[PDB]
Amino acid sequence: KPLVGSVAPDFKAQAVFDQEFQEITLSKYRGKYVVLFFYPLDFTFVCPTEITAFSDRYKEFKDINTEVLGVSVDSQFTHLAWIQTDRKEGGLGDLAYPLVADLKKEISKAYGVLTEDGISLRGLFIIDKEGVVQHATINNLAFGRSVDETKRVLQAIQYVQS
Amino acid sequence: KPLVGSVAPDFKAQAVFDQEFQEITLSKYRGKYVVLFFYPLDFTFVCPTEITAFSDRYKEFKDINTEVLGVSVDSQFTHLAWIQTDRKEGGLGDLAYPLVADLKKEISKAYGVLTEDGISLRGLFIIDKEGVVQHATINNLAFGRSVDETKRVLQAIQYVQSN
Amino acid sequence: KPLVGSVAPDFKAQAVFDQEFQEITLSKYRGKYVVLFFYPLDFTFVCPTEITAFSDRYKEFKDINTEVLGVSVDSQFTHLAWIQTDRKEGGLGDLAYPLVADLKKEISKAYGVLTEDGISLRGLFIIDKEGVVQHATINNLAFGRSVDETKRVLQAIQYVQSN
Amino acid sequence: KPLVGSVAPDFKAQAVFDQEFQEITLSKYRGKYVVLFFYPLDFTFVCPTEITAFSDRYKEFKDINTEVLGVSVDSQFTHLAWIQTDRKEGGLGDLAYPLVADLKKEISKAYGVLTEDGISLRGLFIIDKEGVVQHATINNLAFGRSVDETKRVLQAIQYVQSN
Amino acid sequence: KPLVGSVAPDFKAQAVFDQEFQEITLSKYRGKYVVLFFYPLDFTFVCPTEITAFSDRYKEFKDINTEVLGVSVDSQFTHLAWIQTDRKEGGLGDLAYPLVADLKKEISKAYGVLTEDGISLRGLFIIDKEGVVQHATINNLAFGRSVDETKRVLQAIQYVQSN
Amino acid sequence: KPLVGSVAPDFKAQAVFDQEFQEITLSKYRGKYVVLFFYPLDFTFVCPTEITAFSDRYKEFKDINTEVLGVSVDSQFTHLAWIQTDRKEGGLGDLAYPLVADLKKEISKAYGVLTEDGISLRGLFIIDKEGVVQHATINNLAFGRSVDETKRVLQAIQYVQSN
Amino acid sequence: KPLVGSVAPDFKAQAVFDQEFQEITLSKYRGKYVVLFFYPLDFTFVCPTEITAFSDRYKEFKDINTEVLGVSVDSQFTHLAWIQTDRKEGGLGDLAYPLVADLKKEISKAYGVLTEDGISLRGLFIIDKEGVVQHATINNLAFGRSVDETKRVLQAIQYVQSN
Amino acid sequence: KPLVGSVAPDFKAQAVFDQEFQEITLSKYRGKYVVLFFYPLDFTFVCPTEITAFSDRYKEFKDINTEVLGVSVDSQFTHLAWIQTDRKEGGLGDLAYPLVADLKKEISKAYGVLTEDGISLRGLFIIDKEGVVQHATINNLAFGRSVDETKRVLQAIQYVQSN
Amino acid sequence: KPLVGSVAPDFKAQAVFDQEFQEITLSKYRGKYVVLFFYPLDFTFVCPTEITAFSDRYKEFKDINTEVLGVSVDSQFTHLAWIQTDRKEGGLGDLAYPLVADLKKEISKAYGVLTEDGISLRGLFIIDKEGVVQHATINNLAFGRSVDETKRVLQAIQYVQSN
Amino acid sequence: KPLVGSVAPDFKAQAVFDQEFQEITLSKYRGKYVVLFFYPLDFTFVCPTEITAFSDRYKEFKDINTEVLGVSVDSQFTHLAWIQTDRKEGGLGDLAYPLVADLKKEISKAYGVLTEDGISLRGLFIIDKEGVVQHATINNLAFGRSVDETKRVLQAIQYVQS
Repeated sequence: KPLVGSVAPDFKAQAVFDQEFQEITLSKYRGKYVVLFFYPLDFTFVCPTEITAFSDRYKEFKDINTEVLGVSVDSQFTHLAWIQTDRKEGGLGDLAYPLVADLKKEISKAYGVLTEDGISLRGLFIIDKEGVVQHATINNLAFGRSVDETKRVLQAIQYVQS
Repeated sequence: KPLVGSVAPDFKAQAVFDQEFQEITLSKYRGKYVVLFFYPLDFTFVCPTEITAFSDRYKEFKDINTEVLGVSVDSQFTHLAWIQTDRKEGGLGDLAYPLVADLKKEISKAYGVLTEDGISLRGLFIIDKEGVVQHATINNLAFGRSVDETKRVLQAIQYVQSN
Repeated sequence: KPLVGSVAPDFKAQAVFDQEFQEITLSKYRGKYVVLFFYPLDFTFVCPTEITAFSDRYKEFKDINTEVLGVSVDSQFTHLAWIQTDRKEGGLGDLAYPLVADLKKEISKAYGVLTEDGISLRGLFIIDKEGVVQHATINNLAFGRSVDETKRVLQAIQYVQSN
Repeated sequence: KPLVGSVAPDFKAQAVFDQEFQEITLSKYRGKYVVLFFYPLDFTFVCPTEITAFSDRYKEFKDINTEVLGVSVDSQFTHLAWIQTDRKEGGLGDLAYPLVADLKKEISKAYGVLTEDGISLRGLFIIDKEGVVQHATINNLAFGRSVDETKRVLQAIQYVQSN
Repeated sequence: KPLVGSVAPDFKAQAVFDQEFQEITLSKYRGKYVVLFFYPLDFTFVCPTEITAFSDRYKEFKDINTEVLGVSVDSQFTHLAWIQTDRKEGGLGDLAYPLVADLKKEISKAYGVLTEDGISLRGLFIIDKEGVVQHATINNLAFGRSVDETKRVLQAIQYVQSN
Repeated sequence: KPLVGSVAPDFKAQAVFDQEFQEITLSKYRGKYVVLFFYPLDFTFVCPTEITAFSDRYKEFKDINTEVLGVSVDSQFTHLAWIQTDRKEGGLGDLAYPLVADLKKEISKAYGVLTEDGISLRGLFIIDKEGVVQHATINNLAFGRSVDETKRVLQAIQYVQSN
Repeated sequence: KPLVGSVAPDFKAQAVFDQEFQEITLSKYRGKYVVLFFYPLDFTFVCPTEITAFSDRYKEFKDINTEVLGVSVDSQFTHLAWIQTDRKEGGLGDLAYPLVADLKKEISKAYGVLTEDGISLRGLFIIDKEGVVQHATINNLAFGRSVDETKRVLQAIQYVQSN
Repeated sequence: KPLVGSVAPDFKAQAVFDQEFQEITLSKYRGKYVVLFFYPLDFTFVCPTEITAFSDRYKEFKDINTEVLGVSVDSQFTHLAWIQTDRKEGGLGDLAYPLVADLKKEISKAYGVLTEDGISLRGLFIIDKEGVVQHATINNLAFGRSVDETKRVLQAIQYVQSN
Repeated sequence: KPLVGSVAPDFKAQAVFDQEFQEITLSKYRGKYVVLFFYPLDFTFVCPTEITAFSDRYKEFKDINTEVLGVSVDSQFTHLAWIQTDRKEGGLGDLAYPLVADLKKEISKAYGVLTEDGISLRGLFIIDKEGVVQHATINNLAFGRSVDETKRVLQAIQYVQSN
Repeated sequence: KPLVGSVAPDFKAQAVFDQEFQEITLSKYRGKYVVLFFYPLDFTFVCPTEITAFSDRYKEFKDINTEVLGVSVDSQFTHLAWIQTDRKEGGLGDLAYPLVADLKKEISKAYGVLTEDGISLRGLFIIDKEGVVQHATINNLAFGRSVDETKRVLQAIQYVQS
């Protein structure tokens, strides 16, 4: 019954990568660890430090066979405009990993983070090479996601599986 | 059964007038005519002629007791960011009328224009002073909708409701 | 769920063409664009401009690979008596395209335009060569249908479906 | 269970009488006998003697406290055009009794005469002063209705109910 | 849905013919017309002319390839005692055609003539050579049925079905 | 669950008594014993001694405060014709007690004696002063019922219910 | 529906015969008539003449190809103790036919004689050589069963089935 | 769900005490401990030690505020015949406590010990003063019930329910 | 229905023999007798006499072809920690037999000894060589169960299954 | 639908505190923050550092109006024996906060951490003064719970609510 310990619900969605549109399938990433995270909405007045921190430190995750995937319920087109908007004027700047458009709210619903208001909560899941969910962190409010702690829990999971 | 002829499904939703957020309610427009239109998505590579041409001629609609309302399934923050982008680099510029945020997709649903993809088709309904839908234009593809033609239909409707 | 952007409901019905009874199947028009319109009742005191305008201008539509079909819930025999009544004495005159009998109301119901009175609303549907609805105009009340506006929307649908 | 022996299903409908539209309620004929008959369609090539024979002899029913109501699934507007067409050219000529429009097909259905084709069978029904159905004659095919035999049954119901 | 126009419900029941008990199957009359009639009860005080008139004129039906069957909800034994009572003392006298016993009331029910009192109305059905019901007359009271009118209707149906 | 031991299902039905039609209600015999019996049909070739033996000895039952009722599924009219046929010619002759018509077959059904052929078995029920069933005999064929044994059983029940 | 006229419900049960336990199957008596009777309880203060009269006269049934089976809801062990008690002290004495234990109450229930108290009513049933129930007598109360009248019915069923 | 530790199902039943019939209600024993035991059948060839041992030693149980009730599915009349049979001739003799008739099997079913054979298993239940089951011993087969062991478990239940 | 007499519900669960973990399966004991007992909880202030006295005399059970199995709803790690605690400070010391861990509570459920509190009552079942439950002792409260008495019942059972 | 953001399912259960048995009701703690955590089972061979770390540092949570509650599905009696077993021999040693007995598995089921094997997963929830769940961390495997990070997320929630 619990999402942690079970096989990660698969998905096919539009994403922006290297400022172009492509189709992403979660199970195409098997053989690799995935850090899948949800944030409510693009173009808010909340500083997007939860997305940009992972972009600036993306190299540390590639170098340990981890991909990173960000998800909100905004369209591929909203993601792309937010990525081409500078950090200084409320944007994201270039982004090193895919930003997923959950336009039908099926990914947020499947992972248990969709609220009645039509947006996901703040939430992170670490998925193993065989596609099993080994960790979930879910936040009702905007405070720090520590990138140091995300990486610690992820190295703790790699250690225990080898 | 049919939407045209029936009383307009009501909705309470967030919107953007004058670069501020406000809750708007359809029924709080009874005694004005409403041009309610839907479009797929903010920030597309489709030129937003449909939205901007209504803005640029809004004067004419104010002047025959009519409100204009656009809707998509995008958030209210997305609407503000598209309004605050200049037309020259893919935006709307200042919008003379509320742009409604169907974020839950419930307005599109109740008007029969939500698709399997999670976005609305291009559709325009005309709602009269009493709230009853008198007209619907629904388009699958992008092609310059005639504001001249929309306005003709609004006047023919206005003409027949005073005779 | 939306009619527009889905495959047009097929139908097999009696119609009047060149003053004779004929079986019409919508899907036999695949390869051609179809302007399919609905009006309420034959032999009313409303001028039938929305039907004679398409007759006089039929050539403009045939020259861009387009059939026209009008539909009411009246019988085929009612249609033929209305076609053989002159425009002078309240009728249609000679008509250049088929007029369809929706006598069971199955067509009006499946296109979303059957009222609880047992008649269709005033409605227009453009259907492409592969049998998909691209456009829908539905009116509660009688005014002009602009044949200019129909031709515009049709030709914009034709231009978009090459490029 | 059987229609004959039970209280005639009431209807409110449009009718043509003295070339004008009016609302008929079957229950406002209590106090009078009603001959209620159904025929399939207006403007066919079947000679309408089932309607015209009753009209031509209508004084004979009026003078024995009897109304005649004819019914088909055509509109008020088709009924008027048929009444205003001369017998010589396939019309009815002036009609002496109301012609009822069963546009929704609810009267045909309640009287068990609606076919899968959306038209009624030929049927006649005699309804008494208290609105009970005393007689039904139902025909799959077209041949002469004897007005003399209809009147024989009518007067036999009158004679039995006098005693 | 209407009985008239559809295949006659078949039955296998006891009958009295030529003062003897036999089993009658309706479908074994395929190739002949059938006048099937229903009356309420044997041994009432209503003079039975609706039965005996057909007996006395049976040869006229037999000469146009038509069988006559009478049905009530009484037993074959009640039928035989009634047939063997003289007309002076209340009975039928010899009967030239089968009198069918609908003891389980199934035939009355299937033809739509069974009342809540457990008896049939007075009812008459003309069934063609293929077993389709072409005509029904149904009376709530003893008004008198005309053998001449039955015979005229039957010959009209035979005339129509050869042309 | 067993009928014997429980309150007799009440009935209101037509009967023939003293050559006249009257309505019989079982519960109106409260205060008296009832021999209720059922036989299949009137006017059969089985000699009716099961009915006439009780007629000829009725005074014996009346003198011990007991009514006799006979029931079949035949009409009151069939009952009266049978009562008015002499015993030599197949009938009952005068009958001293009511012969009840179970025309809707409800009484046969409630007492558990209705067969699939739409007739009752031969059955006899003794019902006491409070309306409770104390005895049943039920025969599949005409074996002969003994009035002496019926009478012995009745007096045994009367003897037991006073001590 | 009725038990009488239908194939006797089969049972497999323990019985006492010649003071020993054995399994009885009702269907192994095909070829023979069976008188099957039910009584409430063993060891009551009601004189058991309903059981002992049949035993004392058992040769008379055996010599007309008839078995006698008595049934109650008591156990095989209670039946044996009752058979081994002298008549003088409330027993049966030696019994000439099997006494069947309806310990689960399934036989009482299948024969419609089980009361809400968990015992059977007094009932007798005659079953023929093919295992059809031809006769049933059911009693709410205790009085003399005439063995002569049981034998009269038995032999009447034998005589009717010989012909 | 468990019987043990829940309130004992109440029951109202016929029993035999001091050779007379008495109505026993389990809940009238509130204020006293109850040893309630079940055995299969009276008058078997098994020695009834599990019942005579409790009789001889009844005083030991009454002196610690404890009633005893034995239960079988046999009738009260069966019980009395078994009590009035000497131990020498296969019986109980004089019995110091009530023996209960579970004739409808309702008691055996509600204590969980009714087999599909229609008899109870060998079972024992100790019930405290407030009507709660504290103990259950259930055996498939016949051996000793140790009255020493019952008395032990009872007195340990009594000692625990002070302290 | 009842557990005693029926085949023992099987279970696959973790256990503790010789201070190691092993999966045990009831049915892999067929051809030995099993004493299966349940107790509420590990590490209570109740002296574990029931568990230790069976250990201390296990020799006697090994010697008459019998296994012992204790069960509670506690984890297998809890069982090891209670076994590895000396009797003097609240523990079991070395246990001569498997101690089963009903962690999912499914064994207790299937044996009818799970309470609303989530723990088993004190219960003992004896299962024979073929797997059929022949005995059940169920206790609500804590009182020294007699190992002498349990063993007597196991031998009586053993005695009867060789005769 | 999501447990984070919603009102915390209330419970009444047996617990051990100061080595005695008492009844705990979660809603008796309203007016205070609660850190409610689940661990699989008592008396395992896994070092219980996830329980003892919070016991040793309990004072830091009392001093910021937080109570701590540990839950497994073992009985009140199993908890007490584990608490009176020394750390050196696989026990817990004295314990500064209640250890809850979820004997019927109703608390584990309500919080979404009960597996099919009859035990909770490793999981932590921070509940606000008004009884709303503002955080969830759920782990499929035994690695570090950081007490430093638990306290950071908890101080982040206090900050944002005042």
